[PDB]
Amino acid sequence: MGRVRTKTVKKAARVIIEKYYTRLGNDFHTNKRVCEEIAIIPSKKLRNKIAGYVTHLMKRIQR
Amino acid sequence: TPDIKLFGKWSTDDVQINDISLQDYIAVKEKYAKYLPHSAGRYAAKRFRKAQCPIVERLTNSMMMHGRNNGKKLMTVRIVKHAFEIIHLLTGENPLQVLVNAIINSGPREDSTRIGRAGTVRRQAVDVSPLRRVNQAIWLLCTGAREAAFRNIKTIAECLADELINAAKGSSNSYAIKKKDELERVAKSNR
Amino acid sequence: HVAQIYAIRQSISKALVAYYQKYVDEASKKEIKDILIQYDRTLLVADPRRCESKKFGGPGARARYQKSYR
Amino acid sequence: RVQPIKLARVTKVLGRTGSQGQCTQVRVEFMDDTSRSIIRNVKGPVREGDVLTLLESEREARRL
Amino acid sequence: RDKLNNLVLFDKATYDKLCKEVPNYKLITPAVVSERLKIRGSLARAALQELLSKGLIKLVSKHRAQVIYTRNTKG
Amino acid sequence: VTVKDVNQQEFVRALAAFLKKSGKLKVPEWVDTVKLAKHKELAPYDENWFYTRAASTARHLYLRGGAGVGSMTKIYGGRQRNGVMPSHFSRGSKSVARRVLQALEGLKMVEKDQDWGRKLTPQGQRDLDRIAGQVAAAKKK
Amino acid sequence: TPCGEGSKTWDRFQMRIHKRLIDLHSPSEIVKQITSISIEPGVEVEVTIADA
Amino acid sequence: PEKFQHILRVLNTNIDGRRKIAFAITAIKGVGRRYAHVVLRKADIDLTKRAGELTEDEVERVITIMQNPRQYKIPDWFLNRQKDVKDGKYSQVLANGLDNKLREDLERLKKIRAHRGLRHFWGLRVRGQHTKTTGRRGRTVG
RNA sequence: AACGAGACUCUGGCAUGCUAACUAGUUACGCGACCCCCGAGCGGUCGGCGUCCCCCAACUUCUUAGAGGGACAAGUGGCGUUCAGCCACCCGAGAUUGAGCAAUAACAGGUCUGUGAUGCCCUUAGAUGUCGGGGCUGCACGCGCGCUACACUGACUGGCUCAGCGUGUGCCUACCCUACGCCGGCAGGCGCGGGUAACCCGUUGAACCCCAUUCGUGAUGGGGAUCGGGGAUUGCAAUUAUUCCCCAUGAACGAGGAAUUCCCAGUAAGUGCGGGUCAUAAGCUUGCGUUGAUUAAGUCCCUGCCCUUUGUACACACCGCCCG
Repeated sequence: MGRVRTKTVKKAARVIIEKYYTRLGNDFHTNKRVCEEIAIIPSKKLRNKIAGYVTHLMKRIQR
Repeated sequence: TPDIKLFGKWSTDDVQINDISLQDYIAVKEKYAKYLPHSAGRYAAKRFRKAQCPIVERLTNSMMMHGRNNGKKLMTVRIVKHAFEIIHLLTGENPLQVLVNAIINSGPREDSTRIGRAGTVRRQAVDVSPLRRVNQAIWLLCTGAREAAFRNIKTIAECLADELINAAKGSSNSYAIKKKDELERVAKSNR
Repeated sequence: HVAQIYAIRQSISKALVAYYQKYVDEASKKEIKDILIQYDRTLLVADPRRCESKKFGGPGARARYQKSYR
Repeated sequence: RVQPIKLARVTKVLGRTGSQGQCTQVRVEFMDDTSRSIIRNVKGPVREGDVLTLLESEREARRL
Repeated sequence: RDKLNNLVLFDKATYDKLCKEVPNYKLITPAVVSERLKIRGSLARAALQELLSKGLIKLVSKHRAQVIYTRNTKG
Repeated sequence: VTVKDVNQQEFVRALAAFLKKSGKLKVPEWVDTVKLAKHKELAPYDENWFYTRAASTARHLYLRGGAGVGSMTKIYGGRQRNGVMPSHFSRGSKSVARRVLQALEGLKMVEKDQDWGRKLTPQGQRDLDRIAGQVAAAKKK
Repeated sequence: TPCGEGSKTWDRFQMRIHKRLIDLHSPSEIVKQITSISIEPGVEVEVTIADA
Repeated sequence: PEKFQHILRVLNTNIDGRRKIAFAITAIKGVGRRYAHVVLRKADIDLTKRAGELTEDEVERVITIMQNPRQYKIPDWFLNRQKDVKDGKYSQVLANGLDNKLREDLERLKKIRAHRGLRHFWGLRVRGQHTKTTGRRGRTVG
């Protein structure tokens, strides 16, 4: 594969999970549409990454 | 089975593999039968993916070399239809059983390699993969017919079909079985 | 000549499948789909691969002209 | 050597060796007794669960 | 290249052997007739065409670049 | 049948024979001095080349909507070896094809039809399909 | 490079024009009315007398 | 069959009966393969058999159809020579006369002493060609 | 904290969803016309094959181009500090299709012959600024990039059958792309017509490929160098042969020493076409399709590059320095 997520993703991912904690599922598609609506995302492809990491954080935080 | 595909004339059942070390690297009858040896194919992008495509297809692929026969895979299938035809008439065996024997008898079992020590040539004998045996064995017998028809009245079809008889038998009157034992003769020495 | 043969084969195969899914029933085409995909040869999907562009400094899309030192 | 040809199968692959990575070390079980095991050097690209065809088992290897 | 020469016309012995090679041979191509006799390949081409008109040999496959012939299908 | 339903390599070799049997065609003087296309290195192996080319001409008129002397040449042109120089495409002769089409037209199996260009006569279209079924009747497609 | 020297490199430039057409059938007066209004950017327009 | 004869002599060059008729004839200079497949068809004989299978009656006609080509209606453009130059006619030249004709035109171009004959006599290329990297052979280097 | 990296832009692979089409198609009949019994049948009738006919018909799968959607290591199983991630697998089009853009610092690198960018120096009427005609192509050698070959997995002669990127007169001082008809073996000439271009050339009916004849292992018909004679076209002019055509002439070469180049998937290789230069002309270069493999899934051995530690008499930096 290759590819480790950049700092722009991991930095903003933390903010977005913190303040809208109770607005996340554990599904990709729901968490995608939420990020588009609660905040500006300057691209679509960038959104699809940041959502997926926000999802991955939300799995562990309930443990 | 009630829809069993031939080659348009040849059974893909009654085909034996006489090794347990080379079965499931020969592909000929699990469901690998087809009427032609032409496909789009996937032979790449994963290492274990070459062994999943037919032996007959592999044969067509490996005999199209020398810079003027590349991109002429269709001409190559012409040579294969005559080859099997001649093999079946000539001895009487189903000509796929011929090919499988020819592969099994021609594969080298030990080979040498290089090692740098003290600034002088030393050699080491090593073994071989089953996947290596198949790749080598397909190359070697095809080299014979390619060489033979390079200034002869005999056509490439005739040469290739002759070479599979002498390979399938233990005769040792072929370009393949000669060179097979040459390699092993080295491997004994620098063992 | 070659690529046309694969196109017409792929179309008539797919035609048959679609026809049964739409005017007959699901279980009609489900059998037939299973038969084809067993000996799959891109009989229900399209090959992605297409030619890659030539970029300068060599013939072809990946080969390079000879380079001589001295 | 001139003793009957042996057959032995992979239990585990270890790593690649040689002076260009051309050789592959592998551990093999003798396939006539699993308490017997030797390490070998093999030229080809081996995988897991494959069977080889050794012409001897007098030799014992561990690197080249 | 080598020096070799082939016969471009028929003789007695060529014709007689031509009749008797048939039941003994499974494969008969013009190339094999070139070797077993000393005869040109185009001469040998037409020589086999003659035999097929008698029904001594049987055609089994045909191509632009090759022609194959078999015995009498008696084994 | 339609000529499409039968083999076409076989079709022409029988259509040529039909014409030569019936005393048909008017044949040029030049027939043993003719290269038969620019890119060719040698004269025809066959003396019946006029009959042969008229077969292939009439077949194409059935298929495509028919076009002039230029298009007929374009169908026939192939590759020209240039020795040391690398190959090129070229288009063969004209005056041979212009006599072919005019000889067919003499029997009124072709005609200069609408929008200035040859088209095959309805009588012509009749005769093609007439022997087209004879091919399928004969051997068996 | 101005004046050849160094590795041979080139550069693909492209301009893409775009064409598109709207067919109307109406009186030519009201056409020239609606045409001339609500156009600000650099975009060309071509009016045609009649069509079949 | 047909054991009657083989290698023979015709005008100025020995022609084998081993080879096919058209290709056999080409050995004679001034006759290429293209020139022979015409002349055989004007003579109305097979080209599908060997040259040793021709009879004396037949080959006697061949040379007549060859050496009077205009009178057997082979076109003028299809000849070697059209208006030779200073001889006034269309001509067809064959083996030993070809060389004699050829040597004349060399001599002529040194008679007038054009650029041509000088290049001939010096042993250098007549036509527009570079000689800087061509010819070689050679030896003697610095 | 910043720059470079990625992000971004362009390009390719996925939509029977959306938007709408006589300069794009399809389907449906209506058909009437042609055609053959070609198929059921009989030849009628029904059906098949394409063209004209088609519509104020129906539609937008195919072609076109816009907005959107889709892909995330997302899911599952291993492995990892259980972190960052990695491997396999499911689903499906696998997160990686290819380019563009590209940092700090540097070189006494290239270009005063692109510049009416430019310093200084030089020359300037017997001119370094204009016409005529000649040369840059001159050959004992040497070297580099390529092209065509050494044949039968071929050549030759007939027959069959498939594309894509473009381009085009109306511009500079003068010029385009060409259908069609006629004449000529060919090169070509001649008479008419269309195209400012999804409209016309052009449904670009290209090559290798494919099928059947002929040649027969022979420096052979392989090879087409060299060279003789003749015909056309461009230009004011073709001599040192501009280019093209016809017939003749018929060389080296029988697979390549020491060395060495390039390449991992529609990739190598085979094979043709368009653009650029262009009065006339690609063996060049730049793009485009078609046919389409083998072999690897690695390593630091060689060549070279990045990071740490260490040694130094080196800093013009080992192409260094220095001894008798």
